[PDB]
Amino acid sequence: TSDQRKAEEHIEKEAKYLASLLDAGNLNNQANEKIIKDAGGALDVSASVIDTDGKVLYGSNGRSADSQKVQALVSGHEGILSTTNKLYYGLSLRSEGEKTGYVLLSAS
Amino acid sequence: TSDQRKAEEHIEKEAKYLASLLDAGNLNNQANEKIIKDAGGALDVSASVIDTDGKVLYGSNGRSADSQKVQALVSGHEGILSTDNKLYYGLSLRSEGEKTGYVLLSAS
Repeated sequence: TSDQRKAEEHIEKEAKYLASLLDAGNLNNQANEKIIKDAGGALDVSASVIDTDGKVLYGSNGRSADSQKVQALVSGHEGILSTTNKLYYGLSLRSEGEKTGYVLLSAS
Repeated sequence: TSDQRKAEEHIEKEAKYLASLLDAGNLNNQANEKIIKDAGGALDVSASVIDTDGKVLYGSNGRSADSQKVQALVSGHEGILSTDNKLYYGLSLRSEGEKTGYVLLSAS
C-alpha cells in the first residue's frame, strides 16, 4: 500500500518480465538488444544487460550501468540494490545450469 | 511514424506486459484487479479487463471500456484496434488453452 513498496514490487515484476524474454544462452546478440531497447522505452525503465565479467553489453538508454550496482551484481547480490533513494533492481541470467550474465533495471 | 509508431510500439509492449501479470484462470478476483490498478497507474496507461461476454470487470481508470473496442475484441480482433485518432490495443487472455477474457489499453 506504501508508495515505496508499490514502486519496488513494480520494478521487480518488470525485471523478471524482461529476464523471461531474453535468450540467456545467446546474450550478446541483436535480438536480445532489441527486446531491451523496446522494453526500456515501453516500460519507463532504463535497462542494461551485463556479462559475468561486469562488462555492459547493451542498454535501453545506452551501453552503461552504475558501477556500484554492477559490482553488487558480480558479488552475487540480486533484488532491490542499495543506492543513496534512486530505485534499482538486478537479476542474474542463466542458461543450461550456468550463469551467463545479469539484467539491471533503473527507475526511470 | 514517427511519434505515432513509437506510441503504437509502447502500447503494444505495455499490453503484453500487463497480460503476462494476470492470473487468467481467475480473472474476476481482487488480486488481479489490484495488479491492473497498480501497474496501470505506474505505467500511466488506461487498462481494462473484460470477460468473454463483453462485461468490464475492472480497470485502472475505472470499470469502463469503449463499447466499439470491446465489440472488436469479442469479434476476435487483436493488436492495434485504433476509430480515428484514439490509440487502442487489445489482447485476449487464456488459461489452459481456453480464452477467459481480454485486456484493452488506451493511451494514456
